[PDB]
Amino acid sequence: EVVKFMDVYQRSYCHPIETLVDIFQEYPDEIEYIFKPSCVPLMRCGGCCNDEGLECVPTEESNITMQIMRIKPHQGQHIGEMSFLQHNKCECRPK
Amino acid sequence: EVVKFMDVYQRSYCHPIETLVDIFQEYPDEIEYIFKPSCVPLMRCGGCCNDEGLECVPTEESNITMQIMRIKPHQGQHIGEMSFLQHNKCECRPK
Amino acid sequence: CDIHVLWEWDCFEK
Ligand SMILES: [N]
Repeated sequence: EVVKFMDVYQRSYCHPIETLVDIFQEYPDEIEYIFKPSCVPLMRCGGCCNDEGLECVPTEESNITMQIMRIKPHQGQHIGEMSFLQHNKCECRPK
Repeated sequence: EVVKFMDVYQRSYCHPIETLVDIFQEYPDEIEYIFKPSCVPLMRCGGCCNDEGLECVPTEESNITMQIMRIKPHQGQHIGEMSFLQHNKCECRPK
Repeated sequence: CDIHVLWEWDCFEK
């Protein structure tokens, strides 16, 4: 009933983790439109490092393309491809 | 090479997802301490509801206890049990 | 026990 220290420390250490991101977060200039889904699942560096002086940063990145719907008011319904940045590897580095 | 719409929609829709949470956010009366790890993995509601009139909120919660290392000035390195809130179910509900 | 890498147990206890 108690998670042991090494399991917690290893599970929370800097690594790529599926993160749910709002599309307006990645592309603020498109806040004028409506997307469906409004958020997408992306692999992004997350977790903590052994020291507050370090930070979890990506060391390998790539683009992933998803089928997203977008619609402007009183206008036709569009479906197309949208690219998002994904993090493939992460490391604790000086900030 | 493209994630299909239904796949994106299902995976991004409001549900409990492994989130990495800083301990200080969860224990604000202990911001004096240094914790190791400084963050923990917890199940928390995430994703979108695909309607600005709705938000993703927890409807069922439970506790989980983890071994965390703790230290503060005038004290040595301790290891202790700390309980955290988890989300077992989420639903989309008016704002 | 380098600080930029994931630790094992002994890094914590000693
Ligand atoms: N140590």
